[PDB]
Amino acid sequence: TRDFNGTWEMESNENFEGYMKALDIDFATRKIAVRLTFTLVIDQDGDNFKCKATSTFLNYDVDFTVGVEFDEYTKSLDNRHVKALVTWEGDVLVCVQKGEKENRGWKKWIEGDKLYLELTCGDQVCRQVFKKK
Ligand SMILES: *C/C=C\c1cc2ccc(N(CC)CC)cc2oc1=O
Repeated sequence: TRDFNGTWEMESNENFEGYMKALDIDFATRKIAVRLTFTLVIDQDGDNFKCKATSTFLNYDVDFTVGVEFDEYTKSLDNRHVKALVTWEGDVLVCVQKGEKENRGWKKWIEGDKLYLELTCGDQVCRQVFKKK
């Protein structure tokens, strides 16, 4: 299924620390953020998507159209400019963020009532799992 709509509660978070250090996130910010649980609210209509990821310390919003390149400024994270592109590989939603860092992006999919989000940067991979609220 290609339908990520809804509110998603984090159930599992693996190696968020390695991801954030690959982004060179500062120390005080990093080890507050590795404690946190996230909630995702996603609105998907065709190619149009809107994320909103929330926590008590770090929040992240992105809006994009699948198959349209867009410039992203990751002000809430590492404060870098990247050229982002989100496309479909089968039923997996794939984002590439062309920038200074190699292999930066994320992937995603639904595995029967659960949402999986994989964040990558350099040789680091963080895996997050959410349940549909
Ligand atoms: C997928 C749906 C878009 C959406 C993307 C997204 C990317 C990254 C994150 N992070 C929170 C830890 C990484 C900084 C969250 C997020 O949420 C979304 O809903």
